[PDB]
Amino acid sequence: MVKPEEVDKAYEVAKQRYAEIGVDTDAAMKELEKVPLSVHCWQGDDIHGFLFPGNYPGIARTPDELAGDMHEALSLIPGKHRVQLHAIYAVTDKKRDLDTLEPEDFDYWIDWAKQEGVGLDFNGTFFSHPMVKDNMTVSSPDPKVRDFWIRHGKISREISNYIGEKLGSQVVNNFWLPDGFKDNPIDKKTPRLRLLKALDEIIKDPLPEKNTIESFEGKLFGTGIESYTTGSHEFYQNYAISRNKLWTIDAGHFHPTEDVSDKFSAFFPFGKGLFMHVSRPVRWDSDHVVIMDDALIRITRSLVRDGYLDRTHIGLDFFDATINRVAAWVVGARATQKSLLQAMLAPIDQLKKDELNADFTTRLIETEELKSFPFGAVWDKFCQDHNTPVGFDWMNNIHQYEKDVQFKR
Amino acid sequence: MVKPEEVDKAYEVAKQRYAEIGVDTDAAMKELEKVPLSVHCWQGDDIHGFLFPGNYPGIARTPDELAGDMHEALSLIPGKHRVQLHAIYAVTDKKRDLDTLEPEDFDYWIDWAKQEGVGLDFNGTFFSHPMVKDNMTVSSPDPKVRDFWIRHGKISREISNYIGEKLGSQVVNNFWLPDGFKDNPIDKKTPRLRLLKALDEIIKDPLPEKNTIESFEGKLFGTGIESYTTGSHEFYQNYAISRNKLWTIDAGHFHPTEDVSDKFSAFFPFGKGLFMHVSRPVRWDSDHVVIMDDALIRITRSLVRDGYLDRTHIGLDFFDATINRVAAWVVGARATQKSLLQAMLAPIDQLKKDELNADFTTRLIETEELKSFPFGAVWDKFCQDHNTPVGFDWMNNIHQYEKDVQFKR
Amino acid sequence: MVKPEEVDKAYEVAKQRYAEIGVDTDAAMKELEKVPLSVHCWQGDDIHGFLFPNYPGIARTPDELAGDMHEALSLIPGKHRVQLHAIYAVTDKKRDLDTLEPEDFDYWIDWAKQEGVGLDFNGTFFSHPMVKDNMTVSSPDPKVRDFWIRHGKISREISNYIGEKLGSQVVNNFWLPDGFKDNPIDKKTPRLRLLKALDEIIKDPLPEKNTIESFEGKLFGTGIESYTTGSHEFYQNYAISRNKLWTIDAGHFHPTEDVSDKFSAFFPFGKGLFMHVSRPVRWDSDHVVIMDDALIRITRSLVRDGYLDRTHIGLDFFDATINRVAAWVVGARATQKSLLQAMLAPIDQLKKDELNADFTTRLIETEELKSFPFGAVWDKFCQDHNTPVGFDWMNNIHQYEKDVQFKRDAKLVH
Amino acid sequence: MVKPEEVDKAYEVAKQRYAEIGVDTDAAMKELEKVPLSVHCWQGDDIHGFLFPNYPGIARTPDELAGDMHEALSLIPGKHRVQLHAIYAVTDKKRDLDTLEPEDFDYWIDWAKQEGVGLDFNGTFFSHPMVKDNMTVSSPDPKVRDFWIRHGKISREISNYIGEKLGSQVVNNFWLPDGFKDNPIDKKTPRLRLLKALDEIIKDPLPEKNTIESFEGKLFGTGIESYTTGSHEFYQNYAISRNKLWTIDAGHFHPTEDVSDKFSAFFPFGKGLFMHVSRPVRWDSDHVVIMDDALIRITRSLVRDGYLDRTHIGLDFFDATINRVAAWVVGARATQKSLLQAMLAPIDQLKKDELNADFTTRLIETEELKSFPFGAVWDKFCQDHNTPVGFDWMNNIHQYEKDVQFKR
Ligand SMILES: OC[C@H]1O[C@@H](O)[C@H](O)[C@H](O)[C@@H]1O
Ligand SMILES: OC[C@H]1O[C@@H](O)[C@H](O)[C@H](O)[C@@H]1O
Ligand SMILES: OC[C@H]1O[C@@H](O)[C@H](O)[C@H](O)[C@@H]1O
Ligand SMILES: OC[C@H]1O[C@@H](O)[C@H](O)[C@H](O)[C@@H]1O
Ligand SMILES: OC[C@H]1O[C@@H](O)[C@H](O)[C@H](O)[C@@H]1O
Ligand SMILES: OC[C@H]1O[C@@H](O)[C@H](O)[C@H](O)[C@@H]1O
Ligand SMILES: OC[C@H]1O[C@H](O)[C@H](O)[C@H](O)[C@@H]1O
Ligand SMILES: OC[C@H]1O[C@H](O)[C@H](O)[C@H](O)[C@@H]1O
Ligand SMILES: [Mn+2]
Ligand SMILES: [Mn+2]
Ligand SMILES: [Mn+2]
Ligand SMILES: [Mn+2]
Ligand SMILES: [Mn+2]
Ligand SMILES: [Mn+2]
Ligand SMILES: [Mn+2]
Ligand SMILES: [Mn+2]
Repeated sequence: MVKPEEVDKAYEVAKQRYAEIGVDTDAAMKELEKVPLSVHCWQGDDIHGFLFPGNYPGIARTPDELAGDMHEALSLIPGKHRVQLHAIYAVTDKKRDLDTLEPEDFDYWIDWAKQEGVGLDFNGTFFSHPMVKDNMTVSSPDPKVRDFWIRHGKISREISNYIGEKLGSQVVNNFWLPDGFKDNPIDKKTPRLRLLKALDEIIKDPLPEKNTIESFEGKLFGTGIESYTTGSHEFYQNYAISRNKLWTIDAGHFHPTEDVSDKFSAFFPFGKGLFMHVSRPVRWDSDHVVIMDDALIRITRSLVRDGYLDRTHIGLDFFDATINRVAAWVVGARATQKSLLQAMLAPIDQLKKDELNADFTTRLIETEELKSFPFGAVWDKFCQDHNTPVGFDWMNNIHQYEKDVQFKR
Repeated sequence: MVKPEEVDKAYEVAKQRYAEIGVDTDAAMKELEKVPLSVHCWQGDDIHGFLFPGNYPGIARTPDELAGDMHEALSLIPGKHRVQLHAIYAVTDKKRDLDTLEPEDFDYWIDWAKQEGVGLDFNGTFFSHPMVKDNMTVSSPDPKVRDFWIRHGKISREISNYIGEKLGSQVVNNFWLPDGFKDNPIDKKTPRLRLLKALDEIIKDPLPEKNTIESFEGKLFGTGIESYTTGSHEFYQNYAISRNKLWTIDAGHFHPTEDVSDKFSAFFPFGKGLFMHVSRPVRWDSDHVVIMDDALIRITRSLVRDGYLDRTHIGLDFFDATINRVAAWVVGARATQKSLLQAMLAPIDQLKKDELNADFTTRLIETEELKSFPFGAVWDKFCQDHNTPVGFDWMNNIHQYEKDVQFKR
Repeated sequence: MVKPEEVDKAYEVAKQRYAEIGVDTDAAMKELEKVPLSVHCWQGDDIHGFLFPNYPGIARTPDELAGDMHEALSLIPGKHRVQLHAIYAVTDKKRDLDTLEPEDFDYWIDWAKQEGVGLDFNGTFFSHPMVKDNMTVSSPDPKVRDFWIRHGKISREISNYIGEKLGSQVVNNFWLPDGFKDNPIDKKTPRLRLLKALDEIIKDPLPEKNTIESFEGKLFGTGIESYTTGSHEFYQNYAISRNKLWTIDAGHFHPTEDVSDKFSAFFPFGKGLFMHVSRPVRWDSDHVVIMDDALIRITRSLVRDGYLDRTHIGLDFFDATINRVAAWVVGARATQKSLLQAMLAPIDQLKKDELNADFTTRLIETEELKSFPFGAVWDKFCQDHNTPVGFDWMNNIHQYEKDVQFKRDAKLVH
Repeated sequence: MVKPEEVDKAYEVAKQRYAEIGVDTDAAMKELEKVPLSVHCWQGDDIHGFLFPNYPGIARTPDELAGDMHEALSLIPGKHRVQLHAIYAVTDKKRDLDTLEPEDFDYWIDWAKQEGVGLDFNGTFFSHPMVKDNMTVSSPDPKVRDFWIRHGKISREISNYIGEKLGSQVVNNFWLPDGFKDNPIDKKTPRLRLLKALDEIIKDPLPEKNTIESFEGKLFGTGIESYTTGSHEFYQNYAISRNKLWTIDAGHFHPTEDVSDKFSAFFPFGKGLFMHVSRPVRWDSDHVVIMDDALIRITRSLVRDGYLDRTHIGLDFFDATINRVAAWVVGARATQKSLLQAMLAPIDQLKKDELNADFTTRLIETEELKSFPFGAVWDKFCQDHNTPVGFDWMNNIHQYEKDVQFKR
């Protein structure tokens, strides 16, 4: 086990190293505790939900098991966070379909969130259903298919409004559609006009902003839908800005070499807010667990340096069933927090002045030196201050949870 | 030398092959006639211009030489086209800088365009000048630098309005800025806010759309400016939609594997018009001569299939000084025209129906068969009908122009 | 329907256009006749095989798959080959991958003989309980390695037997899924286990006239994204050092990577290639091959540099969203017309112009050739080999749909 | 200025944190000492050289360039090496690339001995009238080919001489620009011309104790985008078959390509690697090396699989927008701290966990190690080797600017 005295000693020296270069480590930690991460429920049960019943043991099979697993992960993540629901995580003994869901079907999660002390975000479920016709939903050329998914869309807003009212925290309602073509399309225009019309119909009925606002998630390509995506990043950025809604940036859904941290400063002169879905793509939209890599470092430092956190909701989105599913959440959440914290531990005001004076020598030297400053000592202090295990130690908690809970399922 | 009667005969056979699948070759050729390509003047003199005085022989060094070279290229490109000027192509014996150019400095090109029977598009020159400070111009942190380039931007609009008034054809005034950083920036927000404020000042003074409209050209990266581009594709699409201006898509300026033909149908539900700069990137923004490849085939078929040509200006943008510079124009122009014509020779209405009906088997079979239909016979007929040489034959014209003009320089 | 005399007339005009630039269309069509494509059997039944239990009409039995391949080959002009997978064994004896016998392929030998096609082979190193954590031949578990080495050796014995019976060398292609989903600690040891296992598999000598092995690398696959044990570098090195063939699958490389670049860097050192034409759409998606930059460059790089006599061309794709028989024909025809376009260029003169650094002539002529009447030569090739021209083969597909594919699911299996 | 006591206190805590997970920080630092980086001379003078006559203070003479490399090496902890180019010959004699003599490098042999560093070498096959249509050794023109083959042979004679005088093997790296701007018709013949020419260059036997050749491929370059005669495949094949070294330049591969994948596919067949660490930003841009995914993966792949003893690590970048001496130090320190972080992992235990398919433990530990106190071990290494800690070496740069660079 890490000795708390070692943490305190390392922190006192780190505090002085940072103070020497004009950085306040105590202030950086206060800034970090103001950034809630929206932990996605679907990593716990391989996106099965409850509506329509070499993988690691101990998958959650019930609301109680999934709630318990999220409680365990949150207990190992320092600070206070949020949970993202999917529509298929409805808890009810009533026979429901996606077009007949009712807000009270989420009373279970409202009660859980109040007891756990977390806010809730929402996702409509526009996949894994017989009404998905040729990979299309809201923007299907089939009117019956459109109407079914438009009803689910409107219901996602009603559920979100209800949750937001009960919780007293705004529910970000994220729309992701699979709609697209496997092979090269003739008509790229009409599907996007069908999408535009359908989305306008979904958001028409006004709901209190204090309770919910919608975000729209584009994708470049998906398995079986490689050649064309109706809901493109350009379509949704244009839609978000014109309809005054949020734009969802999923770090896994762009071109090879594409840096999503570039988009923030091109959006905020025109738009309202972002839902930043941190996700690790490995050569495709693979939904690997978020790790501390160039992409995460750039996302977190671009939000911190340019002051966009107050208008950017950070959500996790990944699905890895090859490892302990509770551990997956903690790895991704801690990777995101330590990357935000490293960005907050820079003399940003002074680095900005140096850059304004075109002192590119100083900027290169200092940014490179900061990568080996004692940021880990500040992160360890943050973990310890918030009653979470330091470094390797939380593996003990996972091993105990496996023995007592997961391996017994 | 190809025989006119044999071109006519091969056309009659192709006309019947196409008629049998519900395609009218005469109507396809009439559609191609209505698509003017904006031929860039700067390929003729390696972007030297006239304002501020190993490779293929015969570079143009004077207005008369460049005017003559463009006349020769257009004489080998069938139909009616346009020419793009840069501000540095001003023709005047007065001492000028970029912030003191006057509309009359382009009387030479107005007079030439009238005689040649072509319209003119325009480009402000925001590069190769001592006032480019650390690769920044309009969005420089230095107010003196900003104010200089804002004067040039306003002047570009005044010139463009004057040319448009004199020719009775709208001048598309294209803005490209090099502004960015070689290495990783601290502040991505402020440069883009400086750009937004400076562009708004440039376009403030009202001018009639009849004479001129501005287009905004983004870039991912350039040589010596690799890490950050102030004027991003997202920034300019947002800017164009917000300020009711045109958006410039340069085929060479996107990510590896990025398909710019995807963007049109995501723009036109929101925006006014496009300036499509066809350009061949080979692994970077290399500005190779446009050839008939996947990118050009996808750009041209996406414009004709979805009916965007009436709102899309097509310009050439490439620079290859390793080959006959006049030949470079004709290769690129002809590649673009035959690609448009091939797209126009598809049974688009029936293919759209098959696709709406999810007959993806029919769509794959027919689109693949069409690639080996006799589109060549229709292209040859188009060349001959418009008094240009067929196939290899225009090499004789290039060899004669080399002997008589280029090799004597 | 296109009229034969019209095809004949357009061909005469095309022949003259090409003759005027020093290209012989009759000779180009004779050259294309000599390039057999190895049509992959597994597109017909979604890689199910017969060993282990969306568009209509999937093949469910040997006779159904044989019929579907016959139908596809009847619409592809010229003489071709078929690739088998080990799981396409035909026997009532209970078999595992480590107990297959050469005679289990007598069904396919007899079919190939009467169809007039050669056979290529693929060992099956996937969809089996003995795939342990995505690893087979190069598993750290010696019991798993030993099982897959037994299958490897058997693939060679089967291939040797088929080659003996057909009197045509069987290319026996090895593809392993082996790798990691996430970032590995040890990249060296898996590749040493792979090297040792492959050397054991190829140890027993078999006559080259009957069979030779090819080795197929991959950059990444679904659920194995971060590390592939059998990399392109590993297998190019392995093929050259062990004097075997190297398999290049056009879908298995980096974004923007041009596999047509590899041939001329391999052939100064190596024996031969198995070129697997496949269309990747932003990942290893196994789309049907179409006439695109990649196929045009692969085919023209093989033709221009004279590599066809040392390069086996196979198809590898899997699209079950469309008529599975039509999938084969689209891909085969796209590959043939792309080869034919490359053969219809004044290659000797273009080479001389390039050696003289006349890049102007090279650019103008290569661009003009893209709109020469290559279609008229392709149509003539189709007609001469008793296959429908242009859109016409859709009639054949529609007939096969009514008669076979739209009924098949209701037909008793046997 | 950082207090040595702050470095010592942080180090003692770091040493305990690493010991608790089976990692010896003292041993990790001893391992790092054994990895010399070959510092490229051409960053100091924008690849001008002396044979054929932006931030202030460019080196313009051999003494200025030598002084600048001394200054950079004084701020990089441990013992390293310097890479020369043929155009850095120091002689009063009129030379061309085909008439250089070994003693034209006596200046650099003497400097290397005084400095206490080994020397690697690069033939110069660019920026010369005899570069014809972007081709040199593999030109279709026999006059061009023969000129560049002579330079190739001389590069080996020079390398052998330097190696004999220093008592340290000179890696002689070959990079050719040869290729086409636009799409070629014949891809085969250029590569056969290259094969024959390289075989002629390496024909005359020279002692391996003095020098060995390495061959550097490229995917594409400016004005040569469509085809590169000397491809990565061509040179890996050539190195393995002719028993020479293969040069991997981190800036010269495809978008998303991980050059750290190549080592374990090479070493079952090949002799050795020259690894050129270089940062590409969307093309072969030759940016200063920084601690990024590419550098982290390169360094940890060499450390984890035990390839350092068969892998020469060289720097290759050119950034004239910043202090050129600082450029060397940023790049060298980034490479060293990345090697050190890789050396500070419980590699033997992580390998066992991975063999047992415990991918949960592997993910958790590799992520935790990224925020272990690796910086405290790096600072101790800097201090132990008499170099400034953290931001402090900027004082040295500012003093060197004041006293030397800005006075030029
Ligand atoms: O809704 C959960 C996620 O499911 C994946 O399949 C989609 O690609 C989106 O990333 C989405 O956010
Ligand atoms: O090596 C794995 C172990 O490392 C120790 O340092 C931790 O306290 C945990 O017990 C963990 O399970
Ligand atoms: O041709 C048969 C197919 O026709 C399409 O129009 C239908 O959508 C189904 O895909 C059906 O199986
Ligand atoms: O809903 C299932 C149907 O999906 C279509 O796309 C397939 O082509 C088949 O017709 C299938 O029966
Ligand atoms: O339009 C589709 C049809 O085109 C005709 O030209 C073909 O002969 C086939 O009948 C095909 O089914
Ligand atoms: O010769 C020094 C370096 O110069 C660059 O221009 C080349 O691309 C190679 O990377 C070479 O190693
Ligand atoms: O202004 C002419 C052109 O110059 C350069 O190519 C720029 O990258 C951009 O494409 C611009 O349009
Ligand atoms: O076995 C047939 C094929 O199956 C999969 O597509 C593999 O990725 C590989 O391409 C192999 O050749
Ligand atoms: Mn997402
Ligand atoms: Mn995803
Ligand atoms: Mn442009
Ligand atoms: Mn460009
Ligand atoms: Mn394959
Ligand atoms: Mn594949
Ligand atoms: Mn290099
Ligand atoms: Mn480089």
